[PDB]
This record gives sequence, C-alpha cells and structure tokens, in this order.
Amino acid sequence: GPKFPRVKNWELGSITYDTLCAQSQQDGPCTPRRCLGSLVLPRAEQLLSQARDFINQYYSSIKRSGSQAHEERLQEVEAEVASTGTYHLRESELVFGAKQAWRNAPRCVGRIQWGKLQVFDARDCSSAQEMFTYICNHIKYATNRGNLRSAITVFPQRAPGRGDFRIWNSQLVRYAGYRQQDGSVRGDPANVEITELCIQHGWTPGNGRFDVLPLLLQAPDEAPELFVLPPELVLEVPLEHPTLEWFAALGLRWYALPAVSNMLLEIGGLEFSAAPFSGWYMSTEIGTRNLCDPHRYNILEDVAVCMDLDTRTTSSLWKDKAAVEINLAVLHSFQLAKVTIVDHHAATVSFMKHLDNEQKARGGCPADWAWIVPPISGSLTPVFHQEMVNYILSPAFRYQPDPW
Amino acid sequence: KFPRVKNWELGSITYDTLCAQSQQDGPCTPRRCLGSLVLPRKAEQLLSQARDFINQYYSSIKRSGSQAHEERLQEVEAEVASTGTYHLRESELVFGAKQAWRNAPRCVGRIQWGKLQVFDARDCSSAQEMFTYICNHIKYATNRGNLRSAITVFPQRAPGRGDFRIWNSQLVRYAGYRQQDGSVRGDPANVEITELCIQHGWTPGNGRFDVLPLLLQAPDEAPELFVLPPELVLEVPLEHPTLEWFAALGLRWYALPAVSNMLLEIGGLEFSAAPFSGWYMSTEIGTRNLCDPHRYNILEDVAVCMDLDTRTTSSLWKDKAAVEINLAVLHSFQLAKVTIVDHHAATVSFMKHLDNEQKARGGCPADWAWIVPPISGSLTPVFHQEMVNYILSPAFRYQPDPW
Ligand code: HEM
Ligand code: HEM
Ligand SMILES: Cc1cc(N)nc(C[C@H]2CNC[C@H]2NCCNCCc2cccc(F)c2)c1
Ligand SMILES: Cc1cc(N)nc(C[C@H]2CNC[C@H]2NCCNCCc2cccc(F)c2)c1
Ligand SMILES: C[C@H](O)[C@H](O)[C@H]1CNc2nc(N)[nH]c(=O)c2N1
Ligand SMILES: C[C@H](O)[C@H](O)[C@H]1CNc2nc(N)[nH]c(=O)c2N1
Ligand SMILES: [Zn+2]
Repeated sequence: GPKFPRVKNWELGSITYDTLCAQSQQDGPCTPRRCLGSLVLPRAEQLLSQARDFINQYYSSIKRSGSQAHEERLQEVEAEVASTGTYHLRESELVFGAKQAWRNAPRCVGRIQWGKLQVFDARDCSSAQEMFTYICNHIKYATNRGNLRSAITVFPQRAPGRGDFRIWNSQLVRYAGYRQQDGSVRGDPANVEITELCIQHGWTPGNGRFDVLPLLLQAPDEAPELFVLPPELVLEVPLEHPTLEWFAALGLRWYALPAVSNMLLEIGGLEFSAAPFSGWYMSTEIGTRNLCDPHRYNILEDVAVCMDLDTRTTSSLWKDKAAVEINLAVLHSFQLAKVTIVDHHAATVSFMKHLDNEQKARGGCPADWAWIVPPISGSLTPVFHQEMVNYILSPAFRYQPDPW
Repeated sequence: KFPRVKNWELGSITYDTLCAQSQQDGPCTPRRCLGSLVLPRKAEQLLSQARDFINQYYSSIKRSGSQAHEERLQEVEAEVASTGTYHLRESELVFGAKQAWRNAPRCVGRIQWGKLQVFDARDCSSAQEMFTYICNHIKYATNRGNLRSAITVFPQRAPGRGDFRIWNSQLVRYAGYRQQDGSVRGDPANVEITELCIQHGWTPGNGRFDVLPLLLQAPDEAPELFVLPPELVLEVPLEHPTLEWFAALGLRWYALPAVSNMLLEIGGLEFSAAPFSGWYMSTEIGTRNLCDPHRYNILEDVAVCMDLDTRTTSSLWKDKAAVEINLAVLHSFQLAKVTIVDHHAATVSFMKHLDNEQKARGGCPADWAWIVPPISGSLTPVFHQEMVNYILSPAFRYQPDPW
C-alpha cells in the first residue's frame, strides 16, 4: 500500500492513511525499540527555518503561496532576524498561529471548535498590574455569564537576555490545598505547592475545601506580584443530583472556566511564555478526575457510603456506580445553572467528526489515544475503537519548567 | 538511554533497564507514535536466538556456565549445522511458554505467570489427534469451574511444509448468522468463521448462543470439522442481583477464554498451533462482548429495561446500563462457581506484578491502552502508572489467517 501510517477504526472497519505526519519537524520520545507514549512528560538558522515554515503555512492558509506578498514577508522576516536576532508577528499571523496551535494539540478532544477562538493581543503589556487587567478581561469575556467562549490572551514574547512574562498559577482559577498537621490535605491536593508559594509571597489564606487562589503574575526581571480575583468574576456551580437529594448537602462545587495558564505557545520559533487559554469543561474532567482521583478530592468512598453501597469488596462495582452519579451530578448542575458543559459521549462523537474533516483538509490528525479516550466508559465512546497517530506539529502548545 | 517511569498517584519513579534486552523493533519511530495500532503493518540468526534462549534457560535454573549448559549449547550448534533447525526438550519448552506469557505486554493477568500447566502435544500427526488433545485441554482447564491456566503445544513449523493450525480464534466462540435483512443474528465478530464452518460441512443453529465447531488443519491438508461435546463446554447463564427481568434476556457466556490462532515463538522456533487459556476478567464479557456496538450491542435494550431516558447522552444511560451488565457478569459467575476476576481486583494485582518484575528484571514491558480497562479507567491504579512497551522473546505473536 501507501508508504504512510495506515489507520483503522475497528468499529466501522474503515481505513485511512495519515500523510500529515510527514510535516513534523520535532521528534517525540518513541523509537523502533520501545514505545514511550504513555509518558505524561518526557525530557539563528534554527530560528530562520522555523520562521520560514510558519510564514509558508500562513500564506497557504490564505491561498497566496508563491505570491510577492509571501516572498516579501519572507524577505522581511529574515532581514529582521539578521539585524536583531529576533522578529515579530503581524497581527493576523498571531491569530492564525494561535488557532493552529490548538488545532495541532494531540491531547485535546474539543478541537472541532478550533476555528472559533477569540484572540486577544496583549503584546503591548508592560506590567504585572496590566497583566492582571488583561487577565480579568479574558475571564469576563470567556465566562460571558455562563455562555462560555474560547479565548487566549497573548502576552509579550521571550526576548534574549530579558526575563520572561510568566503566570505562576497552572490555571487562572484553582482551589487552594492546605497541608495539615495530620498530614492530610484540606482542599485540592494538586495545589499544595502553589498555595504555599502564595502564602510566602503574602496571601492571607482561608480554610475551606474550595478557596479560590490569588494569581502570582511575573513581569520581566521582577519578583512576581500577587492579585486576588474579584469574586463576582469567578463563576461557580454548586453541585446537586437530579434524584439523590442528599448529594447537595455534601457542599461540593466547581468553577466554570477551565483556563490553562502555564503553557508555552510557540509560533514560527517565537516563544510566548505567557498566553492563558480557556474553553469549556468536559464533564469527566470534574466528575471523574478532580472529584474521584485518589490523589485529589477522592470523594468516591463518601458518596458510595451515602449511596448505601458495599464498600468492602471490589466486585460490588461500588466505585463504578458512585463515579457514574458524581458524573451525572456534574452534568445536571451545570445544565441547571445554565453554564456550558459537554458530556464525554457528545464530546467524543464530535472529535470523530473532527477526524474526518481533518482527513479531508490535511490528511491526518495528531492524536494521543490515552488522553483522547475518557477516564470513565472508554469503550462506550467511539474514539476507543479509532487508531491514532501521535506526532508533534508546530505551532504548538508546549509544557515549560515552573518559574521558581 | 534508560526510560524514567512515574506513577502519578503516589509520586514514585523507576528506571526500566529490561528494555535493552529487546531484539525486535515495534511500530513507533521518533517522528511518530503508533503505539495504538492493534496489529503490525505486515542458520546464523536462528542459531543465536537459540543460543540466547538456552542462555535464558540455564540462568532460570541457576545452572548458567556449567557442564549441562555447554553440552546443550553444543547439541544445538550441531543440530542446526546439520538440519538447519533443532528441537526443544520438554523442560525447556516449559520454561519458554511461561516466559512467553511473562513477556506479553497486553496481558493484565501476569501475576499468574509462574503457574501454567503445559501439555506437550508435539507427537501429533493428524487433525483427529489435535481434537483429542484440544478436548483434554478443555476438561483440564475448566476443572468443574475451578479454572486453571493451560497451554497445549502442537508441532513446530518446518521449512518443507504446511503448518499445524487452528482455524478458530478461540477454542470456544459463538456463531454469526447473516440474515436476509443484513442484520447479523448471533455473534458479529465471527460471521466469517461461521461461514467457513458451513462451507466445510456444518449444519448450523439459529440461536444467538450456538457454539461453533472446530476446524483443525494438519500440514498441507484441508481442515477437518470437529464438534465439541456439549457437556465439555461449560456455560454461565447471566442474571442480576436485584433486577429480576435481566434473566429473561437469554443472556449467557461460556466459561473458558482460550486463544488459538496465535503463534508461540521460542529460541527461534515457531509454534503455529499453541492454544492457551486462563480465566475471564469480567469486563471482557460485560463491556466488550456485550456492549461493543459491533458485537451483541445490548446496551440500548437494557437501558430500556432499566427505563432510563435514551433520547440524550447526558443522562448517561450508556454508563448506567454498562455497570448493571458488568455486575450481572460477576454475580452470575460467582453464583455458578466459576473463576472470574473483576477489573479492580485484576489491575491491583497487576500493580503488584509490576513491583515484582521491577525487583526481578528491571522492568516489565506493558501496553497501557490494553491494560487499562474499558470502563472506569482512572478508577483503577493502572490508569495512573506510566508504562514502557517493547518486545521480548519468548513471545506470542499474531500470524495470518490460514485461508
Ligand atoms: C471548547 C471546549 C473545549 C474542550 C471541551 C476541551 C477539552 C479538552 C480536554 C478534555 C483535554 C484533556 C484534559 C486533561 O485531562 O488534562 C484538553 C486538553 C488540551 N486542550 Fe482542549 N478543550 C476545549 C477548548 C480548548 C481551547 C481553546 C484550547 C486552547 C486554545 C484547548 C487546548 C487544549 C490543550 C493545549 C490540551 C493539552 C493539555 C495538556 O497537554 O495537558 N482546548 N482539552
Ligand atoms: C489467568 C488469568 C488471565 C487473565 C484474567 C487474563 C486477562 C487478559 C486480558 C483482559 C487481556 C486483554 C484481552 C483483550 O482485551 O483482548 C489479556 C491478553 C493476553 N493474555 Fe492474558 N489473561 C490470563 C491468563 C493468560 C494466560 C494463561 C496466557 C498465556 C498462557 C495469557 C496470555 C495473553 C496474551 C498473549 C494476551 C494478548 C493477546 C492479544 O493481543 O489479544 N493470559 N489477558
Ligand atoms: C483549555 C482547556 C479546556 C478544557 N476543557 N480542559 C483543559 C485542561 C485543563 C482543565 N482540567 C485539567 C487541565 N489540563 C491541564 C493539566 N495538564 C495535564 C498534564 C499534567 C497534569 C499534572 C501535572 C503535570 F505536570 C502535567 C483545557
Ligand atoms: C488467556 C486469556 C485470558 C483472558 N482473560 N483473555 C484473553 C484474551 C481473549 C479473551 N477476550 C478477548 C480475546 N483477545 C484475543 C484477540 N484480540 C482481541 C482483538 C483483536 C486482536 C487482533 C486481531 C483482531 F482482529 C482482533 C486471553
Ligand atoms: C500514566 C498516564 O499516561 C496518565 O495517567 C494519563 C493517562 N491519560 C490521561 N488523559 C487525560 N485526558 N488526562 C490525563 O491526565 C491523563 N493521564
Ligand atoms: C483502537 C484501539 O487500540 C483498540 O480499540 C484497543 C484499545 N485497547 C484495548 N484493550 C484491550 N484489553 N482489548 C482491546 O481489544 C483493546 N482495543
Ligand atoms: Zn509510541
């Protein structure tokens, strides 16, 4: 057959070949000898070639590949580098790049939305105060009283010998995690570090399971400054079950806006160290990972006890039954509160749609199976039965070392 | 050049060192992970594969670098130099087979690997004899409902001639009847093999739960049809702890998962018919065989029994019914006293298996996507454990359909 990965969906029996992977300029961590695909992280002319490829992508997307504008923009980019070491994106270039990084993201299952992203340019930003302002506008725009809109706020790009713009928080909205003297954690155990950093940098802390963290915002060559979100800005949903009436008495709650804030956006060799982006939740993020992970909120035993289940034996499927209801509770509460959310069935169906669109448009779609398939009910969703090719395309969102 | 491996639940790190002893590439390259594909795209050598396996075996029994070890290295050097192959001793076959399972990275049950009954069926010259061997293996492995892992190893591949082969994918599988209306009555994954059986003589039933015959092929001969005696194949009718109606459905499932189209490789020899069984992990029946949409696809039917709202994905009727079905599978096995392991218990012992291997070998190579169950993934400790995947020999491989 065709000298490209053959790709099969074992439910429908259909076949495709991924020709897009040929475009990858970056190596992942696998090799003929061993697959390392379940690892969460693995550890000048270089700028030009990256730059040039981005520009060629730009011009192709607007169907001007070959044109004088295209070659003149190339000429322009190299002259800028040859004289200053770096170069700068035109506005609509940044907009296309940022959308393209979302589109290229292999662990993201909501990419059917990729073309509909609001891009706030914040490349003029000059202070931690200003960063705060921009961040609050972002939150306001995106949250939109529960009718959620996709957005990304691009702060200034890394410069040579000039420290980065950095949000220290991992998300814009996150709950505190307080280390006790029992050794237990009150709140979100995920956040014990950032909580402790917030206090040492001067936050007066609370003592709840759901205290929203302040932002630690860092502007070039400064210590970070601390900022508290006004509570009218951070929309939250109290959780309740449509039938089990005792569920609301548990006092569980989650915030509406998932907003990753420590990821590095890379476009044509330029690195934007600060560029928080936000969409809406898939229900299993809250209901299965945040609420049921052993190493997070871990409410499974609680709920199962309330549910009168036999928690002394694995074969009662008591964990399974409680996760289903915690999940139905996440869905029902957001729906009631009229905040956007997507269940794992709908979400995955729509990534299938996204797969055969990308098949027609680019002949491939980088996808990480282990992340695409949901944490409950995996084989009940259609992505489980779809084979996937995972490779790195630029523009990309990368992970980056923590600032401290 | 050594992979760091982390558990995200507990924070612990390990380096895999086993994976250097890999001698056979998989499908990933640095440019792209293919980790999620089900199948691969498709003298002097055989000698050194044999050397290495014999080196393996004399360490297993702490006898490395000794007289019996050299005179076995010479026996092989001699046999290959003369005939271009060699043969294994029963005890070596036996260590080979257990290791084939030890090495199987899609396998969740490998805590058990040291405990395998091994039938040497290498003196087999006819399909007829295979039928008998296959039956003893069934009687043994089933043991009244007290399942015991077993393998039967038929005669190796030989340069001149046809393979000994079992046409079936499992020793026990239900059949697939295509209907006027393109609807497949009975079991969909086996529509083709049902048709092969008909093509070669079989009168068929028309139930959903009819047990297929066996098609056994001896070298260079057409396959012969053999019918499993109904008292041999142990079945479990499905019912539910609380839901009285669930029985009504005629739901049933057979006790013995026995693979039989895979090929066992050792010290470079190839065993084209080496069928093996253990026991089921409940989600193979409850989630996959019954809720796959391309399998019996019972979900809707059930969710309607349960009287859930099916107009909409966000009621999670899919999830709700999937759990009742898995719970019926477990109950009904436990009521009729047949080994069954749930997915929570199974993955817990896998974690324990990983720690054992880490102490013994420097690693366990495994395939995260197969090892994580098809419901409640992150509810199991395996969801949260990084894993490295690679090929070690001895091994079970896929091999082509004979027709
Ligand atoms: C519109 C609704 C959206 C949904 C439902 C969605 C869904 C998801 C989900 C479920 C994950 C995996 C989450 C995890 O378990 O850690 C994810 C990962 C990711 N999502 Fe999306 N997303 C949406 C919008 C966006 C937007 C606007 C972006 C960026 C512009 C985005 C970018 C990403 C990226 C970059 C990852 C990888 C995260 C990582 O590697 O840790 N999503 N998304
Ligand atoms: C003793 C109880 C055992 C249990 C509970 C068990 C469980 C499993 C499960 C759940 C899978 C994934 C199956 C699938 O989704 O297709 C699997 C795969 C596998 N098992 Fe085990 N197994 C057991 C014993 C054995 C034995 C005795 C052998 C051989 C002696 C074995 C060899 C394999 C192999 C080679 C695979 C991968 C084959 C493939 O690609 O389908 N297992 N097992
Ligand atoms: C933009 C957007 C939309 C959406 N629905 N969901 C998302 C992922 C967010 C929300 N809920 C989880 C978080 N995803 C980011 C978490 N990063 C995963 C990798 C990781 C994990 C832990 C430690 C690490 F070092 C690295 C983003
Ligand atoms: C020994 C043992 C015990 C156990 N519990 N489970 C097993 C796997 C068997 C049983 N339950 C599923 C089946 N798995 C073997 C076949 N592989 C499944 C998918 C596949 C793979 C390759 C080609 C295909 F066309 C399809 C073995
Ligand atoms: C070890 C394993 O890779 C890790 O638990 C991954 C698996 N898949 C995931 N998938 C998603 N969407 N999010 C995750 O955090 C993880 N965790
Ligand atoms: C396409 C995907 O790799 C395929 O559906 C795999 C995923 N994981 C699996 N895991 C197990 N145990 N069994 C399977 O058949 C599969 N199928
Ligand atoms: Zn890989």
